[PDB]
Amino acid sequence: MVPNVVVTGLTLVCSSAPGPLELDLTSFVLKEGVEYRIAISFRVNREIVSGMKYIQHTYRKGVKIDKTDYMVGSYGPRAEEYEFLTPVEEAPKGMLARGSYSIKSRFTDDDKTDHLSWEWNLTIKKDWK
Repeated sequence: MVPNVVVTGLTLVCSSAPGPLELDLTSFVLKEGVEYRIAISFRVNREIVSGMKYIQHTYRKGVKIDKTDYMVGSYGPRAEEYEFLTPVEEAPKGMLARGSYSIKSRFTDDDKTDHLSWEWNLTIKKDWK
């Protein structure tokens, strides 16, 4: 009844952020300039999976401004959650860069299985809130 691969959540790991920045998958306000990583949480419940890939599409006011592909790897079943961390990023700074960005995220593997496709928003501001 439960799939082999289940994407559990997306988190923006950011020590500066005053509050949680978690998207349970079972908008995010980020202060310009701050460092952060994206953590995609998932479970492999039964079989081995190879070639896990994370694909992210960034849009701005409806237009694509970036496509990024990350290699997650190959994982085996296990009770505990797995966590993929993209490299450390820095939220852009500048009134020119402030605003909401639309993110089309996809978790896929060596089957091209749509383990999950979810969309979220990243809002950049001068200050937190």
